Amino acid sequence: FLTATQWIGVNTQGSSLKNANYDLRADPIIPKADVGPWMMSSVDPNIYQKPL
Amino acid sequence: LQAQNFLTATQWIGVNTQGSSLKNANYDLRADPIIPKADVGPWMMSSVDPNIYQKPL
Amino acid sequence: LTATQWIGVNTQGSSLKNANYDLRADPIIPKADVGPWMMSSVDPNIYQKPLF
Amino acid sequence: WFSRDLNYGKANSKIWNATVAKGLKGIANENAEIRKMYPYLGYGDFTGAICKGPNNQGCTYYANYT
Amino acid sequence: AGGLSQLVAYGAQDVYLTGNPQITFFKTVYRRYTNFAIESIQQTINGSVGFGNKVSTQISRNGDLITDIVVEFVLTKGGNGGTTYYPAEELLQDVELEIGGQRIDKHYNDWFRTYDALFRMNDDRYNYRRMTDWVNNELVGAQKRFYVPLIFFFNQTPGLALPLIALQYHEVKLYFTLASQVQGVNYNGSSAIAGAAQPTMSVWVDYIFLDTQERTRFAQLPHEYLIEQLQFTGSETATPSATTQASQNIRLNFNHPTKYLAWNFNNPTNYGQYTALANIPGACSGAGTAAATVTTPDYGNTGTYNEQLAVLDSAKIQLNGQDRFATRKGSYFNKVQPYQSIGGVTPAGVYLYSFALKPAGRQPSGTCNFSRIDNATLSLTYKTCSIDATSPAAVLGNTETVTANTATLLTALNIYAKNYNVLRIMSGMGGLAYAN
Amino acid sequence: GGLSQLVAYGAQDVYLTGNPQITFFKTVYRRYTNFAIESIQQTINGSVGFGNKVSTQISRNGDLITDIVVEFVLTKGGNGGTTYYPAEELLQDVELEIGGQRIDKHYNDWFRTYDALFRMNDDRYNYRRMTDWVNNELVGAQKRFYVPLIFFFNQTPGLALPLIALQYHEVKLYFTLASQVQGVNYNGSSAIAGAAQPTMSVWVDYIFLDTQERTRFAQLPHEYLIEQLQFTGSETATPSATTQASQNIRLNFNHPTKYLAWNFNNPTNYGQYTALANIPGACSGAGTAAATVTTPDYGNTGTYNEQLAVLDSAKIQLNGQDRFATRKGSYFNKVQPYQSIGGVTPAGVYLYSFALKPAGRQPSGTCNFSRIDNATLSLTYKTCSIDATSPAAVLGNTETVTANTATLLTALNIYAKNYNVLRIMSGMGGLAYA
Amino acid sequence: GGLSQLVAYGAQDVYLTGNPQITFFKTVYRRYTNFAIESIQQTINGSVGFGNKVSTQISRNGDLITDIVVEFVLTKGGNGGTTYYPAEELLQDVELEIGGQRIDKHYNDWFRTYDALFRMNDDRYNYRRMTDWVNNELVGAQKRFYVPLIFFFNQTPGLALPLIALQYHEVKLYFTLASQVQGVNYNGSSAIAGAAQPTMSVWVDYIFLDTQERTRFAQLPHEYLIEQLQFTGSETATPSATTQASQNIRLNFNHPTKYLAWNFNNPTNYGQYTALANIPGACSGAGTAAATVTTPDYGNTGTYNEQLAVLDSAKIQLNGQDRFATRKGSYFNKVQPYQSIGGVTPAGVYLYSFALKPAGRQPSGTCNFSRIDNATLSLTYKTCSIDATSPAAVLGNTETVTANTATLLTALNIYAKNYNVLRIMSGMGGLAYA
Amino acid sequence: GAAQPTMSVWVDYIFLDTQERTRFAQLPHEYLIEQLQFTGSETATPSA
Repeated sequence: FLTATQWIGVNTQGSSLKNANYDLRADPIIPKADVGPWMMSSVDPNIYQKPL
Repeated sequence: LQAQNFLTATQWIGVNTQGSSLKNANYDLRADPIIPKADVGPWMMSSVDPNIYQKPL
Repeated sequence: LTATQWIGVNTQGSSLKNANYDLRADPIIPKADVGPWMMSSVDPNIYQKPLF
Repeated sequence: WFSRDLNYGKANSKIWNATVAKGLKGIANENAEIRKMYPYLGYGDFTGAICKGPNNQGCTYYANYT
Repeated sequence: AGGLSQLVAYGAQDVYLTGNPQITFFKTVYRRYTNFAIESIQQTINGSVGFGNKVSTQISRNGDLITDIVVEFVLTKGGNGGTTYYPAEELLQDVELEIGGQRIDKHYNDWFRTYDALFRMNDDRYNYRRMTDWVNNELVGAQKRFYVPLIFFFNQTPGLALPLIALQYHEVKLYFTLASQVQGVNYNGSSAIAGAAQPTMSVWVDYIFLDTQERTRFAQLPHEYLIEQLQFTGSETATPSATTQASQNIRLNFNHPTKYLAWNFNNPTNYGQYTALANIPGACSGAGTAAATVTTPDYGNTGTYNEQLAVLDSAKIQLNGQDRFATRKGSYFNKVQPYQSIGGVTPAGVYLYSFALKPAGRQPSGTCNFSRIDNATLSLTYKTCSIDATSPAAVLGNTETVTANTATLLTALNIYAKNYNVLRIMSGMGGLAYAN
Repeated sequence: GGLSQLVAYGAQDVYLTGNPQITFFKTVYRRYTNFAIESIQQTINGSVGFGNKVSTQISRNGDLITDIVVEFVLTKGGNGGTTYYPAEELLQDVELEIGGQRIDKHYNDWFRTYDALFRMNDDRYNYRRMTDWVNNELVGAQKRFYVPLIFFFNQTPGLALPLIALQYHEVKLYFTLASQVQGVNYNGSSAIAGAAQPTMSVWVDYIFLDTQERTRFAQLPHEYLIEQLQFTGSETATPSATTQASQNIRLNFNHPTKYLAWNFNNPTNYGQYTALANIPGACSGAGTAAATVTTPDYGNTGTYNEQLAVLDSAKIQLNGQDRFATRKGSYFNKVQPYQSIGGVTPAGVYLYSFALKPAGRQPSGTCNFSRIDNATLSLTYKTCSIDATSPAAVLGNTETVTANTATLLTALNIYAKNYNVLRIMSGMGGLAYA
Repeated sequence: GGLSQLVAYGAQDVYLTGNPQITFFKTVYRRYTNFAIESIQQTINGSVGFGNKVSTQISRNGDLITDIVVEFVLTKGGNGGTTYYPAEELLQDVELEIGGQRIDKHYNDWFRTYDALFRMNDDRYNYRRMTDWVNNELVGAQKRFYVPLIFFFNQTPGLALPLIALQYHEVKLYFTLASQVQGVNYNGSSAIAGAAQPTMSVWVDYIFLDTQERTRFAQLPHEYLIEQLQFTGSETATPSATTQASQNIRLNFNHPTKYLAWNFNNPTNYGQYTALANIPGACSGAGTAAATVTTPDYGNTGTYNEQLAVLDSAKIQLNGQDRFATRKGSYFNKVQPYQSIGGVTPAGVYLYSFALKPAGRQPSGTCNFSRIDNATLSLTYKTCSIDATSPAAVLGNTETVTANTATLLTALNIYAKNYNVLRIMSGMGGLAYA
Repeated sequence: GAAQPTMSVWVDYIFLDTQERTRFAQLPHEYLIEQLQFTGSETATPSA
């Protein structure tokens, strides 16, 4: 009872496509830290689940 | 406290010539508490050189 | 009851005879009588934060 | 110096605080007296009444406590 | 699809708003409160009601606390619609509030008008007008009961209700002065109106009955209240002229932490006239036609928002010889101040300068303590009275620094200050903590 | 500058700024549970049309519900000035049933009375914009109207109805549509040939809760302190030209009442709370030869001219004893709402509060009529001696009289708004007191 | 009397007064930090005049800043009725920058849209008095106008910008002045010979704090919850006599959004959000032979007559999916602001809130567009078939149609107000989120 | 009858080999760049 987030379904996109990689080659991963107090980004890494 | 009663020697052994920046001001007559002049983030720094001769007690 | 004793002394007498019109707080010169003639009746301000 | 307001100020706060203590004892005593005079609670008809005996037994609405 | 798709769109940027949530908006738990009841009880007016007469009333001890007070009056129109302006407000010339023989406060008909101009608004203001004037184009002989609410601190919030219950030895009284003349009721400008009726008057006080536990607390313990008081100084306006910008420096004999100052210039002849008369619609009797006279107002439209008819060019407040703020135009004090501080609309000729962030409320929000300022001065610069009031082209097509030639009729200046003091009540008696 | 004020410090500042507790220059905002709101259309059963009764069950789309708006498309059956809040008139009543129990019920007249007392300024104007035609629209004009509901959960998020905690109880609304709506399908008593039947839609705003909050609602018991409207209609002791009428009306009320409200109306003309007269806006044709003081200017039905109101004075007695001194009708029309609400009330509508602040949700003193054996509202009427067709008589008259047309205000509507408790537990709910 | 109510106690009252927590008849006020407020004139760097761009640095003349008012002196280039909020039109845009980072930016149209949705009643009228000529002033008249800024720190002292805590950063306000202002230096497209250039001044209200509060601000880090305006201007799909245009507008927005707001307009005429027509106030000369439905009655540019509004209906989608059911434009114009703000919104201006109270400071539900990839505003327009020059057609028409002159409303302005956090640390600051 | 402009934005991209691809993504960088500051003024107008 009381379905929480599996009701509307999980969000497979999220905010990773705000700066999505357009190239076919996989982009290198960044550690995703918070280097500066201001301009803290809220964009997920967008890593390719299966490399070509 | 510590103020204008400090006479420092020059950085080089010769004739000196100093300048004055004073960018961001402090218009109010009350001397604002001196800020640290640190570096919290590495993106938007400022060349403000925090003012001296302004601290009550 | 005891109302006739505090009603006569409820009102406070905050006076400001000779105040400083400047912004800096004046030093506290303790009004101590040193002369028999021409004595003062100013009652100096004891409510004076420095702020400068 | 003369300090009219500190002398009158102190006299006032002295009376005031003494009077508060008296008044506080006063309200405490009245609440205690109500609880002792009417040491019970009411019943469905006399829902919020203050009662003198085990049953309603002529309970009132003019002496509330807790 | 639907609202869940938004809810689920959650991340780091939301943490400041909803992370480790503290509250909700969908579970209001109301605060439990004490038992009480409120009754409207008529007071007996001592003295003799009538125009120009003084009356007073002593508030009875029917309940434990008092708040709202409404003064009823019955007036009959001495002329047709358009001849009156807030006549019941005008009639209540003044009222003093006395507790235990000490004057606590005092309001004037002009204050009620000034206060209203600054602090009432929208439908509140209209409904107020409906209780003090004739606003449905009533005709001569029409009779109406008017209701003038008082605006003393205890008449605005229950939080400051006067504890008659804790004043067992002191009486609370209201002293009233009724105006000698009321426009459109017993006088028309300077002319008396034959056959005008004397007013009927009644003072109503709304009493609060507390339950036993709370009554006991009130009766036994001392109390202090943070209350409002109105200070007032009347003076002559440095009358402007077609040939000059008059200027004036008025030393304000004010005291106490002041929430705000307020003032107006007026023609004392015509209640509520804070602006010049002109031959433009609503600005004078008969304005817009051949019969227009710029010596008499359209009483029913005495107030206006047309600043061109106001007389203050600019002003500043100086404290102990130093400017408190840079000189600003009269329109700053008329339009901007209340925009920022009140949220209402102030008519031309009425000005406000607040020391408070929110002067319309009860909670102190910044004050100027004039009991510590030897010389508080209001410095005024007036507009040049060169505009021919009978000519709309001149009246309406003019500049910032000028006004109507008829603006020189606004010879009276009323400066008000509202401050905070402490009313102390103990063992059946009470009075104010600070003398000045 | 400002510093000249800070330096002006003394003994009288201590009670305002000494040992300071707060600031004004930094606001602490509270963190709140995550939620979202969606407008979802309900399916309405029963034929929609004039005089018909229709209903809907609120779908379990979200967890909590608040605002409800009934949309109605009406077509003008005549020109501007022929209608008066026609969408409000159309929605004759709305009944709220939870789990089979009646919880509350509103009436078109209540919506008008409620509005007259509690809405104001632009809030009121916009309300009018959503229920009437206010830009001189002409015959044939079609408009969608929105009638917000005024049930306790439709007024504040604080009382959002927990459909989530009502897993086994349905929530239903029954809407009765008026048999006739002025200026839409009828003009006075005359039907308007070709008039369209209304189109209706009911919208409910659903609140979606996050996991933690949603869980608490579904599992824990709740006690929602809610408002209810009590209402009965009465026959009016209407005025006569020669005698002054008076009437003792038993108040069949119960529960801790925030306030009473009432009005005197002509049941023929929706919203007419005053006598008609030949003065601008007070009757059809006022100001000209055609002025008829038996037919209102519908678009201007409401007025503030108390001279046309019928009530002279009133008091409320509890168990035969005066609750408060008798006051004039204008006291209940102007002062009561001045003091308790802050808006402006139209002539013919009266309020008496038992509460310190009845306009808010927070209880602030009530009159519990469940403990009053004999509560009565005692009303005295003005005499209806004034010739309504003669402005001089209409406008130049006295406090104790009104227009002869006041005799037509035969209906009296007395309302009481009170508190009750809606208890929800284990998926079911209902009221603590009946 | 009152006692008869007081004793009328039963079970129904327990929920209101049992185990009492508060009273209403004794108020304790909070002591506050001593402070003073002063309005101080700033220096404008640059030439002020029509079409010029100038800026000011807010000099550190106190500790915190709140209200900012821009003064202008304008003259009338024509008679009453020729201008519409000209001081607002003049201030084309305002940009707030701290330490070089854009915090926010407002546009003259935003000020108009903001006002249309969030100001109300007398505050709105007074605002109009501070930006326009509302007492039938004539050509050549000169007046000082006051345009308040509406940045987060200009709305509440609670968000006062701590200049004292920003020693190392400047705070600057950039102001762009319109190249032309209607009724001041231009009449429609025509320049007005002899028009004066505006006088301009910027006034900032400073807070002077006591020593303890000033020290804490100067030394401690701060987090101010603030608002930002996102804005994109775009083409309105233009509707016509033969069709209902529709449009899918990608919403390139980010951050937790309180609400979206938008309007359609004729970019030529400032504040024109509706079609023009030959009905009173709806066009220059409306009501007479000279009426022209190509030029507005500028002084009466705004209107509440939805018949002249272009939008038929709309929905917002998130990630390509409907966020709520499609509602009529009139929902977004009248009901949304009724439900969430409480004022009245002019025709042609629309609101959709994600927040319970979009008009307040406290966050109350937001749409975080930084977590949404495909947000779209989907609009459907009315059929532009109504002959604007004929009141019978203008006023007697149907829900789905509008004026043929509605096709002049070719510009669409979509705004989004969101939260961000302004962080101040060690004398410097900037926005928490990019 | 004037036409509205057609518009398109083109960006020329550099595609790196493997070692540089990694180095650019992982290493911090400092690029010395130019900025344009700009302010408009009224010209004191000269006269005959």
